[PDB]
Amino acid sequence: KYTGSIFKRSRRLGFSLLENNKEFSKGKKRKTIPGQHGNRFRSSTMSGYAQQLQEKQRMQYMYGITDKQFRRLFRLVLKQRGNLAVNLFRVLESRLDNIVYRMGFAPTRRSARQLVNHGHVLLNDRTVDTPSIILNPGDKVRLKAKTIKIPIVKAASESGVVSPFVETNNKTFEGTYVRFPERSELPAGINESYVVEWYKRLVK
Amino acid sequence: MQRIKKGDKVVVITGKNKGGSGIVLKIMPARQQAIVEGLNKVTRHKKKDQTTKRAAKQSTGKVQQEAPIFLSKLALFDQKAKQQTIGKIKYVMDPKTNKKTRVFKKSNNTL
Amino acid sequence: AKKDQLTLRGPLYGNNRSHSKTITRRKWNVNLQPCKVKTADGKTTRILVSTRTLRTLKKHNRLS
Amino acid sequence: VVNTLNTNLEQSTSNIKNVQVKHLDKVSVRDLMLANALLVEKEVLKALEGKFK
RNA sequence: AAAUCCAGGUACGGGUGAAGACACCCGUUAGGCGCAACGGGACGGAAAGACCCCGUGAAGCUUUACUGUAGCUUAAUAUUG
RNA sequence: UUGUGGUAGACGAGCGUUGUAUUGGAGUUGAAGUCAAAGCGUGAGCAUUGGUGGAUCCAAUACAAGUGAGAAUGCCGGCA
RNA sequence: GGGUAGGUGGUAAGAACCUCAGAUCCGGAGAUUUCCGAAUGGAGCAAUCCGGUAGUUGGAAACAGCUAUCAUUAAUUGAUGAAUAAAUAGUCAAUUAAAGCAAUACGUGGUGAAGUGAAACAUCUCAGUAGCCACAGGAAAAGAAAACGAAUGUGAUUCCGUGUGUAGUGGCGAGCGAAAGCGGAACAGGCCAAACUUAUCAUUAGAUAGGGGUUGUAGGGCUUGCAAUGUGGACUUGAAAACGAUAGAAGAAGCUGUUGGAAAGCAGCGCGCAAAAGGGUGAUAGCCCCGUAUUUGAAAUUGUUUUCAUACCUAGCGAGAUCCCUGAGUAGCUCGGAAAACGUUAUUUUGAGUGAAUCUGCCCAGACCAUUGGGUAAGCCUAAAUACUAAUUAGUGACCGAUAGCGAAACAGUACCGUGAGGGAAAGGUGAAAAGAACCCAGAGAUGGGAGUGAAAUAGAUUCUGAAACCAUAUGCCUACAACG
Ligand SMILES: [Mg+2]
Ligand SMILES: [Mg+2]
Ligand SMILES: [Mg+2]
Ligand SMILES: [Mg+2]
Ligand SMILES: [Mg+2]
Ligand SMILES: [Mg+2]
Ligand SMILES: [Mg+2]
Ligand SMILES: [Mg+2]
Ligand SMILES: [Mg+2]
Ligand SMILES: [Mg+2]
Ligand SMILES: [Mg+2]
Ligand SMILES: [Mg+2]
Ligand SMILES: [Mg+2]
Ligand SMILES: [Mg+2]
Ligand SMILES: [Mg+2]
Ligand SMILES: [Mg+2]
Ligand SMILES: [Mg+2]
Ligand SMILES: [Mg+2]
Ligand SMILES: [Mg+2]
Ligand SMILES: [Mg+2]
Ligand SMILES: [Mg+2]
Ligand SMILES: [Mg+2]
Ligand SMILES: [Mg+2]
Ligand SMILES: [Mg+2]
Ligand SMILES: [Mg+2]
Ligand SMILES: [Mg+2]
Ligand SMILES: [Mg+2]
Ligand SMILES: [Mg+2]
Ligand SMILES: [Mg+2]
Ligand SMILES: [Mg+2]
Ligand SMILES: [Mg+2]
Repeated sequence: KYTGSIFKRSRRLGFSLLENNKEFSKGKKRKTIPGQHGNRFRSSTMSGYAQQLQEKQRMQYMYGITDKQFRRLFRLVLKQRGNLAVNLFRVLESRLDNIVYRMGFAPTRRSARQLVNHGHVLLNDRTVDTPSIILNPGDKVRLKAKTIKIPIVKAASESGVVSPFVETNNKTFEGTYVRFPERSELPAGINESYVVEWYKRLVK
Repeated sequence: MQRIKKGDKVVVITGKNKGGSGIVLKIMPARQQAIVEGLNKVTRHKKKDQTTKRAAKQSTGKVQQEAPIFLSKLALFDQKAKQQTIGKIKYVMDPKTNKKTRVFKKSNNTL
Repeated sequence: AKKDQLTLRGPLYGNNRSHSKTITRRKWNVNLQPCKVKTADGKTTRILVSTRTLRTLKKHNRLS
Repeated sequence: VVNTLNTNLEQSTSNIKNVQVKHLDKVSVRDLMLANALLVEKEVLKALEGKFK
């Protein structure tokens, strides 16, 4: 609104109040801010629950999930018959892109999800574009032919590597399974069940 | 490609002229018309105008010319076939010259 | 304008309430009082400032 | 009236403005009673019995 | 062209009537249609009467009507030893 | 058997227009529109024929309304 | 790049050309881009006038061509430099940004009425609305507890439903009306100052540039050890891949007869469909044409996502010392106002005045005190859910169909009105195809009557259908002694 001349006022005091609030010294912190936030965890003393909370983050991250979707899946499985500690494991492992990554035609789980969303993926009684449909234990997932028309081929090899609860034949692009993953195939990265009781408190 | 070109033999499949054979002299793509010689002969009442060196005479009586015809009413005429018939055409691409060529679907005749 | 040069705090507009709560708009003005200071080699330059900044100036040793 | 959304049946009956195919969770009163004729799958009827309660 | 115009084929006397009638009652008079005139009437035309009253209508103006306020003046306080 | 004058008003039963949903039907051998006539109804209203006209329209049951013009010194257009 | 055999924009015929060495046309990327206009060399009555400087070409010079540059403000830097020795003010030069506009729409802030209601009116309402102004952004604002609040309680902000028209607030009148809790959409918490320490400033630093730190079941610094080499971001550069956007390619199936001016209608016999959406074709076409379903394709530009690597950030649990740091004209208080539902009051804010303390600390739990409990003010940044559509693509409508729908279906903000701001219309349809009536007659001609084209000319340019009021003609009846809603 005039010749404010920030030099004139800033130097005018050299400490005061406004200069120090504003002090051009103000650095960038353009990486400190982001990274530390990122994601944290640890266990504490006063609430105990710290262990449970951290495990949820790991579990949710292992599959690339937003917390809201997880609450829906827990609500679904919660009501049924009884001690369902065998059901929700099948539900959490029934993701199509999870099966596609565990099927072995993608280098990483998120890449498989991207593929699924990009329309690589052919199902049985249906087809698939959304990478979140909950699949049934005994279902087939025939891979497209256009994907093989784009030979990056490197994938097929991973497929054979596999893990015992999935049966897939390389090159021929076909897959199914039975005897749903036991806890051995769900390694000690996240193997606990008191986060489960926690979700009954947070989710009715 | 185009169904009708300038030059190919054509007939009329609807209207007063049925089996009306002629040669297409010119094609208007925008108005979907086609001038075919010998068909749709109209005789404009020719006035007399004298305002130019050529208009000093401009001898015009009962000149009968050609009226344009909708391209839908036209149908390609077969010539290679022993029994000429009216049919539809394809747009096959032969790898011999990589050029698009029209071929009938009730026979195997090119163009 | 009627404003301080050190800070940017200016007038405060409000109501002039009287008996019977009759409303009339009024203006509170800041205490612009001349003041001389020593900055950049002690260069004195008269600056119209609010009494609050003057008290702030007095305690901060600048005013000497 | 179909419970498993067969694709071959949906590939057909789509250029026919007359006939149509629907799931149990998609039919309504008007779609059912406009039919004048309908072909029901055996497991759809059993699923109906479950739904009817 | 114009204002006007509910449809009209549009007399007078006495009476009647929303209380002063071309149209109602009782009588009298009068062939159909123009033209030039003058204004009696059609409570003639133009202007939802300016006068009067009503509206818990408007606006302008006045004052020791009410409530406030610009301005003027006095004191405390800060700049102010 | 007792009834049926009627303003303000209360109540009940219907007509008509356009469109939508289901059925059926007519139409260049002539639909809508539009004019005329010596028809049918208790009322809104509804037909028949002929002329003009040249492409949509009708019947039933429901549904939704910018749904019914005589007046506002009402608006617009035309003509006295 | 795609794509062909036509093209030279509409009222538009003709004349003259271009085009198969691939035209016109569509898409991507570029080139040129007069003057006014933020207008910015100076002015000025907008599309005009008058220049300076440095080059270069003609002239013998004035001069005239051809180029580039010349506004102001702010920041940085350098040079020069007054009153007055120094030093500044000032002056000059260079570099970097700012100007303005629009999306009749959303955001923030400042300012801010009145008509009206209360059946008058002043408190109040209207309403923090209209308007004025400033600043943006693609959203903005808000935001991580000195909090809610009464409990073995929740644990940033934002938005929706309920709580409810409840508690309350109101000349207790008209009226106004939450905050908790609960159910949902989305979810994210970070970073400085001070301690302590390093280096440098006539080191009077009280300043500059680094390491250390970011708190509440207090945190950090001081000294001393164990365990760590990771996980994750609101993150930089690259490489690769995938999904698209900006032109496109292919894309099935019918004949006969009848009315008819014309068949696609009607009837007979057929055919195709992942195509029976639609448009045109002389009537009403699944199979005439263009298309549609479906399968495909990008030289160039661009969007989203993923993978790999790569900068930049990011890390636990102990012991002792009892020492230091934790945001002051600040929080409070007084005098006038305001924000919250509250008409000023516990909480928030401020115009004037005054003014604290430092974890045995400070604030809060609707005056206030004590106990209990909760939380760490006076520093900063923060995606998502949220608000809107001038525009681009596709599409829809028990929406309108020339007095309707935008004022504007036509060349409408035009004609026109006003000095100006401003106000502001009406007007669409020949025929399938102009085949737009050659020729003859009357007339000066327009025009009319024939002829001709056409299914129709009473479809003729006055051009779909053509209602009434209104004006004329005529068959038949009545009417010139007659008082007439
Ligand atoms: Mg007021
Ligand atoms: Mg007149
Ligand atoms: Mg009397
Ligand atoms: Mg009388
Ligand atoms: Mg009078
Ligand atoms: Mg009056
Ligand atoms: Mg009054
Ligand atoms: Mg005084
Ligand atoms: Mg009655
Ligand atoms: Mg109807
Ligand atoms: Mg008729
Ligand atoms: Mg109406
Ligand atoms: Mg080319
Ligand atoms: Mg008022
Ligand atoms: Mg009032
Ligand atoms: Mg923001
Ligand atoms: Mg094609
Ligand atoms: Mg085809
Ligand atoms: Mg068709
Ligand atoms: Mg307090
Ligand atoms: Mg308030
Ligand atoms: Mg404490
Ligand atoms: Mg603190
Ligand atoms: Mg209009
Ligand atoms: Mg009109
Ligand atoms: Mg004629
Ligand atoms: Mg007409
Ligand atoms: Mg007589
Ligand atoms: Mg007589
Ligand atoms: Mg009489
Ligand atoms: Mg009589």
